[PDB]
Amino acid sequence: EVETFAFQAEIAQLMSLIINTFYSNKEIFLRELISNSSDALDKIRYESLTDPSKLDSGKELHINLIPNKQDRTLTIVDTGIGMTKADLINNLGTIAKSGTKAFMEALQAGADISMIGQFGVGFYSAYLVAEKVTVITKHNDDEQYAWESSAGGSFTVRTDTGEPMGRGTKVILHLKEDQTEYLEERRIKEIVKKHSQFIGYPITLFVEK
Ligand SMILES: NC(=O)CCCSc1nc(N)nc(-c2c(Cl)cc3c4c(cccc24)COC3)n1
Repeated sequence: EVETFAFQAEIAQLMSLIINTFYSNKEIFLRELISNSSDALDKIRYESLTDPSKLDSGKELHINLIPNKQDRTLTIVDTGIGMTKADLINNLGTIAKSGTKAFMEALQAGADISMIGQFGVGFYSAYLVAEKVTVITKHNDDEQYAWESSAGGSFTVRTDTGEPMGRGTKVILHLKEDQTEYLEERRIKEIVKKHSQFIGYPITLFVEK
């Protein structure tokens, strides 16, 4: 069963701005997804202090970067808190706690797209480089779910079976044809060193077979 939803109007507008604005400094998408993964790891770390059983789904707190040249995908995986089905729809489909409104106003008043992470919507910078984004997530309180969107104002949610994660979130970027530099080991290393060198969890860059 696949459920299809419309993004809240302002999120669709935000996504269109990211896709259509001429803006060359696209590499910042990676810092933004790593920062979200770091935040999700801080959350599970904190919850586990009072309830150690929340780590029964995995004690390791880390971030993995997985390029795949054959599939033309870059995946950012974390063992963070993850999202229930309700969290997934709310967080990715609506303004929720984000600064979506402030960001679009800021862009009209001198801000630039690299400042997206100051507004709680850094995830959407994935659309600078990806034609489609799939988000696989597993929270201790729910089953595993797959969210997906190629923009256009809609997204889908379905249960995800056959490749269960212990806990966390996997953001799969189906790269645009002209954005394959983000699959190169040297490029990813350069971006991590430039923008994510102080993250408080191990970031492992996988090698291709
Ligand atoms: N940090 C927390 O309090 C837990 C948030 C849920 S777990 C999580 N993990 C990662 N890697 N990413 C997200 C995540 C995604 Cl995928 C996408 C969006 C998010 C937004 C805010 C916070 C987290 C996210 C708003 O913009 C959309 N959420």
